[PDB]
Amino acid sequence: MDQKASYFINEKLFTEVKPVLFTDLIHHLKIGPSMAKKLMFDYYKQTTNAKYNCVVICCYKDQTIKIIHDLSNIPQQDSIIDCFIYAFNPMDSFIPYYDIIDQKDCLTIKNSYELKV
Amino acid sequence: KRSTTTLSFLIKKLKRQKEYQTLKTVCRTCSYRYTSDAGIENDHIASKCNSYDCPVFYSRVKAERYLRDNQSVQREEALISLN
Amino acid sequence: NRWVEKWLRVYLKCYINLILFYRNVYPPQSFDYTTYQSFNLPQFVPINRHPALIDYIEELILDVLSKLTHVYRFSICIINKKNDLCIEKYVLDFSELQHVDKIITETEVFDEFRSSLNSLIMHLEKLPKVNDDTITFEAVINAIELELGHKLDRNRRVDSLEEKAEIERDSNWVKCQEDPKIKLTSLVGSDVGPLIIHQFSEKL
Amino acid sequence: DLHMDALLTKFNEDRSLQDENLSQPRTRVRIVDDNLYNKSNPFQLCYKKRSQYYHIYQYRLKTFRERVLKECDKRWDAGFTLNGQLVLKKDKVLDIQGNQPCWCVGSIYCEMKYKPNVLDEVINDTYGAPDLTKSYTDKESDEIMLEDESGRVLLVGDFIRSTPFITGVVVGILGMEAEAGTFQVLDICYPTPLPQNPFPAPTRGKIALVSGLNLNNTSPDRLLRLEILREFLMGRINNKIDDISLIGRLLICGNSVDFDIKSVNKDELMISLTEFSKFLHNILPSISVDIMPGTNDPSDKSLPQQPFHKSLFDKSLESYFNGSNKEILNLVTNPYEFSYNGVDVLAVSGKNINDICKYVIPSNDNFKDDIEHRLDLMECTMKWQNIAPTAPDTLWCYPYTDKDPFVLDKWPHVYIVANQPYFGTRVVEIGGKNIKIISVPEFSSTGMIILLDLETLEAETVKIDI
Ligand code: SF4
Repeated sequence: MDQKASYFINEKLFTEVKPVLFTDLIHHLKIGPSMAKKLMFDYYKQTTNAKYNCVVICCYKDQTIKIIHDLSNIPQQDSIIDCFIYAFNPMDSFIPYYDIIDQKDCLTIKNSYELKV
Repeated sequence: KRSTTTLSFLIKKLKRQKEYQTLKTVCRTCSYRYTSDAGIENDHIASKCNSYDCPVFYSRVKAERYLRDNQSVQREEALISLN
Repeated sequence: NRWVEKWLRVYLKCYINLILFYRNVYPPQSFDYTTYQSFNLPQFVPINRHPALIDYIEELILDVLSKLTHVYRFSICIINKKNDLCIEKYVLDFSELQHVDKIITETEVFDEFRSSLNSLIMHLEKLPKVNDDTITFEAVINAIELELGHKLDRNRRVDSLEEKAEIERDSNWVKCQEDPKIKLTSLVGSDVGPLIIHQFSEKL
Repeated sequence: DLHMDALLTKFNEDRSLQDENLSQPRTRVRIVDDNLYNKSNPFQLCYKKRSQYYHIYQYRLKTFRERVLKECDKRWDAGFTLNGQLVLKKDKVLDIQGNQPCWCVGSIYCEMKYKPNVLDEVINDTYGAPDLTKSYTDKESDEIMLEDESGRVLLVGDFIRSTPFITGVVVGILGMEAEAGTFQVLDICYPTPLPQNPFPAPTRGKIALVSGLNLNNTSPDRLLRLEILREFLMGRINNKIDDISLIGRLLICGNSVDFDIKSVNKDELMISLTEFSKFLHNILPSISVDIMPGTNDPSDKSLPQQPFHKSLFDKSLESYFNGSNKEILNLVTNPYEFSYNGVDVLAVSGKNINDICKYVIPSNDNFKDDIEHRLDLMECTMKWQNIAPTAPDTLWCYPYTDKDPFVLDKWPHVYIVANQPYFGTRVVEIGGKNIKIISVPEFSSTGMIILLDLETLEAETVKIDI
C-alpha cells in the first residue's frame, strides 16, 4: 500500500531497533513475496535521510544465492537472474532473530498433506 | 513431554559410550603390536588382555561394568518418557 | 526477586561485555560471539573468554545485584590512563526499577533486552574507533541510603561464605563525588512490567 | 558492469506481481514413502536388549564366501580354459602350487595402520595411553595376503595394486604361481549381483539433500544460511513457483547440531534444539521434512542410530508428533531405505566411509584425500555388499542375531553418503545393475544442497553464500 508498509518499516527500524525482513512484510500485510520485494524497493527510494544498512542478495544462474558484501565488484553480472533487497539493517552486524510464526494464510506453497488433529 | 531430564540422560550415556569407544580404540592399537591386524579378531584378542599393571585395563573394565549397570533401567525410563 | 535477578544479571553481563568489546577496552581477538555463557543470552553477544575478566565481571554484577535495594544508578566510566580523566560514561538508570514486592514470560523480557542492546550497539557503532595500548574502564554507582567500608569495625568474625561475601562486598567500594562539552544521548531501555530500566550515554 | 542501484532499479521496477493470488496457493508435488508402515525396518533395534563381534564376523564370512563361490562357479565353471591350459579349482590356500592357473576364495589381509591424528586424539583422552607410535614403529609393510582358513599367500602383480582393499573382504583371486609362495593376480571375483527393484518408468518431483547443519551456539552465520535455505525452499527467494513446487520433500542427513559431548550441559543443547524446532515449525507447513541422526547429533555413537525421540523439540511441534501426522514429519533410523515414489534410495550419514578414511593403508599406490578416492571407496562398498567394512570402528555390540542388516540384501536405486568433505556423483555398473552414488557435503562450510530428480536421477546443486 506504500503507506502501511512504510510506517511499519519505520517503526521496526527506529522505535524498536531491529532489522526488518521482507518476510516480515509478507507476514504483516498478507502479501506475496514479489509485492513485498517491490514495497522494499519503494521504501529504498524516497530515503533522503538514510540511517540504515541495506542487505541485498542476488540469484545467479544454476540456482546460486549470494549475499553482496563488496558492493563494488559483483562477479558474473551477466548471469544474474534476480536481485532484490533482503533486509534493512540499522546496525553493522546483521545477526537477525527468529521466532515462532503462524503462517495461517500467508503461505504461497503448501504441502499436499494437511495437519490432522 | 520432558526435554530436561531426558537430555541429561542422553548426555551421560553418550559421554560414557564415547569414553568406552576411546578405551577400546586404545586397547586395539596397543594389541596391534602382537596381532599386526586392524579389522576383526584384533579387538577380540585385545578384549582378553588382563594386565594389572596398566590403568587402561582398569578404566576399560570399569566402563564395561558401567554400560551393563543400572543404566538399563535408565533406558527404560527414557522409553516411557518418550512414548 | 524470583526471576528478576537472573534476567538482570544477564542484561548486565551483555551490557558490560558489549561496552568492553566496542570501545576496545580489551583486544577483539579475546571476544567470541555466543548465546550461552552459563545463561541463555538474548542475542549473540560477544563475551570475553579471559577467566580473570569473567570472574571480575561476575563478581561486580553480583555485588550490584546485592546492593540493588539501595542503588538507583549504575555507570561504567571510560577513563584514560595517560591522565585520570573520564571521556565516556554509560549510565543505566534504576529509578526504583519497579521492584517486585510480591513474574512474566521470559520471551518478552528477552525481546525488550534485544531492543535495548540493539539501541546500544547502534549508538556504539557510530562512535570513533578507540586505540589499544592502555585504555581502561571503571565502575561507578549512585546510591540513596547506604554507607560502605564501615562493616570492619567489629572484627567481623566470619562463620560461612555468605558473611565473608558480605564483608568483602561492603569493603570493595570507595566514596567518590559527582565529578564543559558533555553530550547526553538517551537510549532505549526496557518498558516491561517487572523491569523498568532507562539507558543513558555520555561523551566528551 | 554497473552500480548496485542500477541493477536494483532494473530488476525491482519490472516485478511480475502475477500468479500470486495467495488465496489458492500452489500445491506441492506429492512424494510418498512406501516404507512408512510396510514391515520390518532392518535397522530398527532395541536399546534395552543391548564381545559379540565374533558372531557377526562368522556370519559375514559365511555369507560372503557363499556368494563369492556362487559367482566363481557361474564365471569359472568347469571347462573354462586359459590361454595355455585349463584352470583348476583349489579349496585351500596350500593347494595352489604348480605351473597351472588356479583360483581360490579367501579374505584379504592388509596393514591398515591408524592415522597419527586419531592416535593423538585417543591418547589425549585416556589418561594412561602408552606411546602408540611405538606399536607401529617397532614393526617397521606394503603387501597383501589372502587368508582362507588354511594360510596366506602374497598377492603380487599389477591387477591387485590398482584396487583399494580393506582387511576382511573376501574375493575370488584367479592367478598363477610363478617362482615362490607368492601368487599372481589376473582376475578378481566379487559377490554375485543382488536383485534390484525395477525402475518406475511413468508427474514426478525432486528431493533436497542437505546435511551438516551443525547448529552451534558460537557461529550465527549457520543460522543465517539455514534461514536462507528455509526461505528458498518455500519459494520466497527464487519467485519461480513452477520449479520450487517440484521439490516434494526435504531430507536432513544428520549433523543437525554440533557440540562437544565431553564437556556439555543441557541448557546450550536445549537452545540449539529450540532453534532447530523453530526452523522446523516455520518450514513444516510448506514442505515435508525427514530427519536423520548424525555422528555429533544427540543419538547413539554406533552406526545404527535410532530415531531421536518425541521429546527434544519445542511444544509448538506437539501436533506433528501425535502419530497421525507422519507424512509431513518423520524421524528415522540413521541407515534407511526410502521408497520415494518407488525409487528405493539408501541413505547413510557417512560414518562408515569416515571410519574407513581414518586408516592409512600402505597399499594402492596407483588419490590422496580426494573426491575420486572416496568415490572409489563407496563403489567398493557396493561391490563388497558390505555397508560397514570396518565393523570394530562403526558397528557396536549386538548388531543382530544371525542376520546382519549391514550386509546388503538388495541394491538400491540411489546411494547417498552425507557429511563428506566434497560433493560428487558417479553411476556404477555392477553385474548389469546401475546404482547412483551421491556424496553430500557439509552445510556448515560450503552450504550446498543437492536436488535429486526422481524421474531422471540428476543431481543439481544449490549454493548459498551466507
Ligand atoms: S594392556 Fe593396557 S594398553 Fe595394553 S591393551 Fe590391555 S589395556 Fe590396552
